[PDB]
Amino acid sequence: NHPMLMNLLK
Amino acid sequence: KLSEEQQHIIAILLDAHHKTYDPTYADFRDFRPPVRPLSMLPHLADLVSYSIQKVIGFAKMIPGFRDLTSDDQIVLLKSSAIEVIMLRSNQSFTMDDMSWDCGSQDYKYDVTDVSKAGHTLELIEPLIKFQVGLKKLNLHEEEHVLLMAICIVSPDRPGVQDAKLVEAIQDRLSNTLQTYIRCRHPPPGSHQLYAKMIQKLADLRSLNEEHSKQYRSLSFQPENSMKLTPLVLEVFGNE
Ligand SMILES: [C][C]C([O])([C][C])[C][C][C][C]C1234B567B189B21%10B32%11B543B645B786B917B%1021B3%114C6571[C][C]O[C][C]([O])[C][C][O]
Repeated sequence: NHPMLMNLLK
Repeated sequence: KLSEEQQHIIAILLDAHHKTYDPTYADFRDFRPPVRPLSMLPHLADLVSYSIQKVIGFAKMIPGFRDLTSDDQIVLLKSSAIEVIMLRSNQSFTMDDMSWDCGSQDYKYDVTDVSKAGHTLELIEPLIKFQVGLKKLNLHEEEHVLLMAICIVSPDRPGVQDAKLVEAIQDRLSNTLQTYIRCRHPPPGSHQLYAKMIQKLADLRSLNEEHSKQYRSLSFQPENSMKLTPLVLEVFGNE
């Protein structure tokens, strides 16, 4: 649901 | 006095900030060029999007932030992004002409530039007053980074699952800040400093609110939403 944020967080 | 863990916390946040805020603003050249309606939307949209990535980088380095769930990290970031951007921008803000000086003329922003992004004085007016008040505090960089970290780890953000853990993380930072002010910040500059810093967090909530309202209004219009970025759309909201 939040692909980019998720990617940037991990 | 400052325990060893607190000195550690300050050290970590200082480094994290130094790794996510480039005072030479060299990357601003990769953004779509500024145009001096809504002629500044492309440039500021890219600047904001960039800033979102930098805030995230800072957040991940906050002692304890990682121990939070994926969903909680996401909720905290989406709700604080605009606030941390406003807060971190105080570093480039100057009370000489009430503007943000990021190196060169092309990269120096004022009330006009922000309105040329679609925002009104309803937001800009209180935003400038905020910058001024925060600037007047003359925070030590230590206090500046602690304030941004505390802003990100707020227990009351809507949608927070493990609020208890969030508060625990934030308290650790709060106590670090309160102690630092007492141990390292000399009077009179330290007079009610903590209370004043916390008040700035309250001011940020209303700024956040007004920015959101105007953002939903602007982005509701397809032609404007088209000028944004995928990250801005995902983080700030997509109609
Ligand atoms: C894209 C969403 C939008 O709603 C349009 C629909 C536009 C919202 C623009 C928000 C912003 B820009 B302007 B104010 B705040 B940011 B940037 B510009 B002004 B403050 B901060 C500002 C000063 C620039 O600081 C530079 C650095 O020291 C901080 C970098 O992190």
